Amino acid sequence: SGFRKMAFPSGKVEGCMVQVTCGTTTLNGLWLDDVVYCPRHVICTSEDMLNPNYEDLLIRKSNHNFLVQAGNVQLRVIGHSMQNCVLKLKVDTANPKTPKYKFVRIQPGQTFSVLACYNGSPSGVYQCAMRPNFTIKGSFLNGSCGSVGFNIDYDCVSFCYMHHMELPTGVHAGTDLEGNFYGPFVDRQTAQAAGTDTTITVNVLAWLYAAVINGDRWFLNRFTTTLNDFNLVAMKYNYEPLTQDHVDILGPLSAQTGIAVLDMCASLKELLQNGMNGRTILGSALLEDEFTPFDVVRQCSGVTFQ
Amino acid sequence: SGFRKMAFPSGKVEGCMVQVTCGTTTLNGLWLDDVVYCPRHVICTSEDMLNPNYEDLLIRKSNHNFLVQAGNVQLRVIGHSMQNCVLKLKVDTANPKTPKYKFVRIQPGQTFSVLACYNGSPSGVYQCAMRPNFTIKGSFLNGSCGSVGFNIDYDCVSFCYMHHMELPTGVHAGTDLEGNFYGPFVDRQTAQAAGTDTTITVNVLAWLYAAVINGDRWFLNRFTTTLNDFNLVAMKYNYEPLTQDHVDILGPLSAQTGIAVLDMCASLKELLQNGMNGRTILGSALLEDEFTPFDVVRQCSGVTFQ
Ligand SMILES: *CCC(=O)N(c1cncc(Cl)c1)c1cccc(-c2cccc(Cl)c2)c1
Ligand SMILES: *CCC(=O)N(c1cncc(Cl)c1)c1cccc(-c2cccc(Cl)c2)c1
Repeated sequence: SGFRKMAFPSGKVEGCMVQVTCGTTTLNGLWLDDVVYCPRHVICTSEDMLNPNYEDLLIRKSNHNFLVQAGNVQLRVIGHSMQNCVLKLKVDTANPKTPKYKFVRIQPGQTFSVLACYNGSPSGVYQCAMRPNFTIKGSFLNGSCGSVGFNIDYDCVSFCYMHHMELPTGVHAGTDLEGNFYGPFVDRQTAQAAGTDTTITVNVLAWLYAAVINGDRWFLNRFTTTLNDFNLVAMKYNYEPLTQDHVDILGPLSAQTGIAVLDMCASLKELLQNGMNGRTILGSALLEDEFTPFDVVRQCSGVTFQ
Repeated sequence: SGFRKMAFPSGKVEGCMVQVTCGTTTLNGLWLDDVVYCPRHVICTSEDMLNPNYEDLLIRKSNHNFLVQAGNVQLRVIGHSMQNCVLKLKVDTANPKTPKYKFVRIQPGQTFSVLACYNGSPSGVYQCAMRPNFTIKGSFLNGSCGSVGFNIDYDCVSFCYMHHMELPTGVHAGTDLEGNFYGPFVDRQTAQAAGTDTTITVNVLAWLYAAVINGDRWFLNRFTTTLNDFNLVAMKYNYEPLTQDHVDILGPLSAQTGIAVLDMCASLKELLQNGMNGRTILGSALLEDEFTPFDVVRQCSGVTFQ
């Protein structure tokens, strides 16, 4: 037992991280087969980043303007192209550590692991959720651009996130690996800001089931509620609506604990209206919304990856 | 910015995990050079685990009684020996993925990353602290024995923990990699229990500095306190004493924030006596004690590992 904010093993992604340098700008790239992926604003200088025309900026570049370092070994760039907000650097060497992979775009509410890196060198790994406002509450310093987010399914890495920027509230914005931003953000220096967020209701319910599996039961109660009447309370507390599909997804967890989904909704309702009254759930004094039903089943049942 | 519970990249340890089987017992082993390390109770059956004589049990075993699986490849055991509570299985093949490593024993209060595994297959990675009572609040299911904890310093893996067992409160006990238990626990099935814990004061202070670095300042105040007078309050709230050495270790963080250590102690005093009053610090409604001063400096400054 126990319940932790658990990341996927990072090895398969570590073998893909490289350093990309263009001018005085250095950031991280992702090396898969003979292509290196990185944020396109690598080609921008300080004054370029104000209001850039990336097509003009890139045509002015040569292959030799891009230095790629894989460890202490240099990769020769033989081609380059722009795909939306990412660069694709064609290198003469295919990465022998290329795992089986996919490029997938995730939904707000879904989680992933982030391998934070600097200068192509992995620093740490942690678990994040895509917020409803399409930001992530990451941990990123200067130089972390090009760090990627991902999930692993058996042996296949599904890349879902490339880090680009920090917004003024200290949260982070980026793209999928096709270079399409998550949310209404651009790779220019404007006054863009996050905009209002909500709590991921289905994930909170998943975590309450995690707690019951792990022995926390004080918040349970005999009452029940209708889906409609729960959603009336959810809206009042800035929680997003619960759907019949969310109820279905919570089915296995319900059946394992013997607590009907709508019964857990009644408990969440009471926790929202009364607070937690000095008690804790899975070591938290707040309702936690960054574990999915998938995450709870994986951790409380024990699936591995090879 | 941002602040996450960050683990070390796990790749270097993933390449060392193997499956060890003896009879019907299967658990994880750590393969370094030509030795596989694993919990000695791998040789125990259900009835053996009651009150075992491990020396008697082991002399009854042959090399061929130990099946080691490194992926889909079998390692031939050519020797075996007991070192305290771990087994050392001599195999005919040295692990070509052996990183530079050390076997280190950590102190309560120190943190480490755990690579949870099942059947020699890594499942997830997360960050833990050695509690003052020598347990860890892990996340472990049946089959996780032999999973290891570790830190990484540039390129060298310092192994500090091998998982052995779960205690009745759902916390976890294990050994260092020389097989010496952390705390007063044994690898037999007795009524052993955790025993009373405390909060890691210096770590809470480190995290308050993390918060100030990251823009949370509401808990600051003009007052100060003496080290003695703070420790009088710490004892009352089950916090462990703060030493002059802890104050020294907090020096860099103090100097970076401009907040004297004893001034932060005054703030912690007020937070202990008044609570948090519906506010949060770094996304937490509790005082968090599982980041060290080292951890805060690493994450808020940005050190990598190669
Ligand atoms: C781009 C690399 C990077 O990691 N940057 C960064 C990311 N997270 C946190 C911090 Cl503190 C910095 C970064 C550095 C400078 C400027 C930007 C930027 C500005 C405007 C638009 C974009 Cl897409 C990026 C990012
Ligand atoms: C030993 C492998 C293992 O992982 N075990 C376990 C660990 N963490 C959590 C759980 Cl739920 C199980 C384990 C399984 C059965 C018995 C023990 C045990 C009992 C008494 C002494 C010891 Cl050293 C181990 C451990």
